[PDB]
Amino acid sequence: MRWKWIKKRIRRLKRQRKKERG
Amino acid sequence: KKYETPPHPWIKERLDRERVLMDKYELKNKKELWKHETQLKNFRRRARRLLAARGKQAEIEREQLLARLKRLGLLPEDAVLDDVLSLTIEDILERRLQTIVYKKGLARTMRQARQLIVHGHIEVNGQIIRSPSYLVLKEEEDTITYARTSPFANPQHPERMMIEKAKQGGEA
Amino acid sequence: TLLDPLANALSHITNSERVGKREVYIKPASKLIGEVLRVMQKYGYIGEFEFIDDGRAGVYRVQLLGRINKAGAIKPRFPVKVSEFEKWEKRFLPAFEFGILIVSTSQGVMSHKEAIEKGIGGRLIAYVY
Amino acid sequence: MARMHARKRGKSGSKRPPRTAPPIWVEYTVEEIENLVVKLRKEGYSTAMIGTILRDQYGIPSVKLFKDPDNPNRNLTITRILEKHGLAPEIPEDLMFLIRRAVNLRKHLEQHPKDLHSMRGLQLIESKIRRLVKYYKRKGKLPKNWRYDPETAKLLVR
Amino acid sequence: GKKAPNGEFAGRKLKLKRKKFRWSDIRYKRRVLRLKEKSDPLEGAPQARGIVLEKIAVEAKQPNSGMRKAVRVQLIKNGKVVTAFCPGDGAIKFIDEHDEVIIEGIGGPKGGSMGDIPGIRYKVVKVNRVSLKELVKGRKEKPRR
Amino acid sequence: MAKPIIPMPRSRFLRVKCIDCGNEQIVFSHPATKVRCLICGATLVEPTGGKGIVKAKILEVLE
RNA sequence: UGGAGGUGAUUUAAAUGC
RNA sequence: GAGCCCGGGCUCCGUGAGGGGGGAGAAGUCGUAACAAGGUAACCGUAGGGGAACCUACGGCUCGAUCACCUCCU
RNA sequence: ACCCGGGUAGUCCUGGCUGUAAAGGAUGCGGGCUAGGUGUCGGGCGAGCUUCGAGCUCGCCCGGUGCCGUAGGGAAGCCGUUAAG
RNA sequence: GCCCGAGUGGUGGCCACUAUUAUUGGGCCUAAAGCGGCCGUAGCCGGGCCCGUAAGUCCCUGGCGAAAUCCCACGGCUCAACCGU
RNA sequence: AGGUAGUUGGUGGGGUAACGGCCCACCAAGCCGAAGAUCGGUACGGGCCGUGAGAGCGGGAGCCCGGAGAUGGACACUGAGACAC
Repeated sequence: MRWKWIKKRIRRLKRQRKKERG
Repeated sequence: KKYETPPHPWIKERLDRERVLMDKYELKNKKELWKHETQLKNFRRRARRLLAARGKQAEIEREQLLARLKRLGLLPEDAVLDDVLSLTIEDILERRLQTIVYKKGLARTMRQARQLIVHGHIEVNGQIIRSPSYLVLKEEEDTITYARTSPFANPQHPERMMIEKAKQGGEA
Repeated sequence: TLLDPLANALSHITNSERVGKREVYIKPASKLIGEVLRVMQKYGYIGEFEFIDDGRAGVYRVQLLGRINKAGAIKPRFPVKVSEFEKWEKRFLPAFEFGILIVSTSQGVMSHKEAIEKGIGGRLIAYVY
Repeated sequence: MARMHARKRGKSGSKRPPRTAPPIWVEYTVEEIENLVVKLRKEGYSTAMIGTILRDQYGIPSVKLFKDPDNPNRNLTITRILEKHGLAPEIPEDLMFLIRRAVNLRKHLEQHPKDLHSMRGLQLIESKIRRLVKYYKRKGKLPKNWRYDPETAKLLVR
Repeated sequence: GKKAPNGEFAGRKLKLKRKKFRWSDIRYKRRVLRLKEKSDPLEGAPQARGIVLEKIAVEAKQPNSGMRKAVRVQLIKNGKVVTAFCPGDGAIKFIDEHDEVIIEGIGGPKGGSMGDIPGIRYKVVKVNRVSLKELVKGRKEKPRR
Repeated sequence: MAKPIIPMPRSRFLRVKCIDCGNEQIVFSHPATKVRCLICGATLVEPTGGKGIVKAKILEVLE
C-alpha cells in the first residue's frame, strides 16, 4: 500500500508538475 | 407558552397514566391534562428553588407561593415547601370547575357537567362561565348555584330528576 | 519544581487515607497546610498532628481517624462572591450536610459552614469531606 | 529531592546536619573563626572549599550557626565575612566558576572541531550562565548594561 | 495537567484554544463561513420554482433496481441545472414539459440523497402551482396546459 | 533513609590525637580531603569513598 | 511454570471463482 | 468642489473548447499484491526500475514469521 | 523476481547541503503521594572469607537498568514506585 | 387499530440530545490524536518565615445600568391570553 | 505580518458654535504592530429574542431605544435647527 501510494502521489506530482513547469 | 410533552411522546408508561386519567376526569383533549401538569411543574420548580437559596433572601417570596396554594385549596394547613412537591396531576384535576360541579351534587356525573356550564346552566358568583378548566378557589366553592337557569326556575325540569337518581359527589 | 505545596500535602493525605495507613508524613510544610490542618482538626476530620521544624523544613505527622473521604485544593483558586457560594456549594461538596468548602477570608480561614455563619467570602483555597 | 537536568538520573541525597544551634564541644571565638577564613582566602582557595577545609580540619559544619548571633541582621558566613573586609570578588563565585570553565572549552573546540558532544555542552553551560546572569542583574551583583557573549566571557577571565 | 492552563490571567489562551478547535466541526465551520449557503444552489432557500427542461429516468443504487421518476428543471434566478426526484407512483404523467415546477430538498441538506437515489438532493412538490400529492388523488384538482 | 521522618546524616565527631606531635584535632568522621596537622604538616586522614580512610595508627576518642 | 533475543532455515504443495 | 470622461494597471461577477480527481456501477482483461510464513515474512523512510498489482537496494521496526539450535527470567 | 554469475552509482575519507522514519516504550516534560518480590549494573556502609585486591559472599541504603505482581486503572491485551494509579 | 386533534404532516434553518468542542464537563500505548530530542524568549504557573501597602479579593454604604419582555403577588376584562398595581 | 507621509508629535496660526493635523506655515521623526496591528470577509448596534437543568450556544423579527439612508453621486440657500423622503 503506502509504497504504492507514495510513488503514485510522487508520479502524479511530477508528471503534473512537469505539465506546470511546462 | 402553556404545555409540555415529555422527550418521547409515544412512551407506554406515560400514555397509560393519561388514558386512565382521561376517562376518570372526562377530559375532551390531552392538552387539558397537560395544562395542569405544566402548572403543577411551575409551582414545584419555584417552591424547590426558594427553599434551596440562602434563608435571608426576602422570605416574602415563599410566603407568597404558600398563600396562593392555600387560597386555591391544594394546600390545607401544612407549613413546608416540601408538601407542595407532594402534590400530583390528580390533585390539580380535583380542583377544576368540572370536578367541583359533580362533587357538590349540582350534576349527576362529570360527563353531564360538561354539558351544563357551556349552555350556562351553572352560575358562579354572579357570573356564568364557559371554560370548564376554571380554577375554583376554596372561598369560591361556596358560591355555585342557579338563578335564571333551566335546571332551577321551577320544580318539574327533568334535570332535577337526573341529578337526584345518583346523588354521589367526591373525587372525579 | 513543586507548586501548590498545600495540594501536594492534601493529595497525599487523601491517597494516604484511601490505603488506610495509620498516620502520615508530609515533608514540605507551611502555614497554608498548617492552618488548613488546623481548621480541619477544628471541624474534627483528623486526629492530632505534630510538626517538627527541621532546619530543612517543617514536617507534619498526622493522625488518621478514618473520617475523610475526599479533600482537595482548587486549581486556579477562583474568587467566589457570597451569593455564588450556593453554586459552588452544589458542585464540589457531596451534600448540604458537610460544608467544608475551605475558602480563605477577610476574617481569617474558615470552612464553608464557618464562613456562612459569619457572612464574608473570597477566593477558594481547598475542600474537605 | 532530584532534578534530572540534562539527565534522567536522580540527584545525590547528600543532607545537612539538622543542628540549628552549634556544637559547644567544638570551641571558637568570633575573632578566631574570622582569622581562619581570611587565611584561607589569602591562599587562593574559594568559599565552598574554604567551608570544606574548615569542616574537615576545625570541625565547624557551616559558619552561620556558629557565628550568628554576633550582629543578628542575618547569618554571618564566609563571604559575608569576606565583604566586610573587601576580600570578596564582585562577581559571585557561582557565576565565576561557571564562566571560568567555559573559556577552556572554547579552546578545545578551536583546535578539534568535529565534536558533537563537546560542542553540545558549550550550549549546555552558556545557558546556565545566561540564567545566572539574568537574575543577578535584578538582584544586583552585575550591572544592567551588561549582556553575555563569548568575547565578553574572554575579557572577564583575563 | 490535563490540558488547560489554569491560572487567573491565562484565560485568553483558553479563549483562543476553543475557537481554534471549534473549526474541526465541519458543520460549524461550514455555517460560520456559509458554505452551506453558497454551494448547493437555492441561495439557501426553503424552495425554488423552475422550468421543466425535460423528463429523465435514472437507475437505482446497489442492492436495488427501479426507475425513479426524475425531472430536469432549471431554477429561474438561480439559473442552475438541477436533476430531481419526483414523489408518487404514476406522477411523471401529470408533469408536462415546460410547466413551472417548484423544488425543495429531501432528507437533510448535507448532500444526502436518500438511500436508494444516488444524486438527487431535491424534491418536487408542484405542477402549475398545484402539487403532486394533490394529483395522486383524483378528486382534488387535475392539471392544465 | 529518613527524608520525611527527619533526615539526619550518618555523621558524628571524633577527637583525633596526633602520634607525631600529640596535637589534638577535631575531625569529621568523613574526611573529604586531606586534613593536615597544624604542628606537624602530616596527613591524619586521606579522602576515598564514604568515610575518609585514616592513614596508619592515630589515636582516637569517639564523640 | 510462563516471557525475550542471536540464525538455520523448508521448496517436495500451482492462478481464479459471480 | 460631485458626477462625468480618457489612457493604463490590478481584481471580481455571468459564461467556455479542453482538462483532474472523488464516491460508484460491479458480467469483460490482465496478474496474484496483501490477509495463513499468502507459498520470496510484513511494514517502514529514502532511491531506481517495471504495463499493473509490484520488484529490488540500503537503513530501521515488529504491529515477525514456524519448528529447530543456542542464550537469559519468576 | 525470489535462486545463481558479472556490475555502476553508493557504501569509506574530507568539507558542505539536505532533515526524513514503525526517529517506539506507537507512552512530552517537572514535582508530590500510593503492597511488594526478585535479578542485574555502578556508588556507600556493617561483617565473614582472603590470593590481603572489595577478590568471594550476606544485608541495609542511594542512583540506574529488567522481569513478576497488591490496591487501583483499563474495553480488553495489559499497566501497576521506570504508572497507563 | 394507535396517536393527536382544527389541526396534522413535508422540505429547509437554529438549539437540544452531542462531556461530537469538554468552564461546569472529553481525550491522545494499541481505537483519532505526543512534536524524532533539546533549549530558552513572550506567556502562564511558584517552598517557608516577618513587616508595609490594600492593586486583585471579600464586606458595607452610596451614585447608576429607561420602559417593555421574564418571575411572584394582588386587582381588571365571563375565563385566560392581555392589561393595571 | 509588517503598516503608516497630515502620517505621530511640537510651535505658531486659520477656520469653525466650539476642542482638535479639523486645515495650514515652520520644525521634529515619531506613531501603530505577535496582549495580532494592517488587510480581507461578514455584519446596523442595544433592550431583548430562541433554545438549553445549568453553564452555554445561536439570533437582531414586530415593539421600544440610538445611529444611518431617501434612484446612484455631489452641492448650497432659507431658517434655532436641513445640506432637506
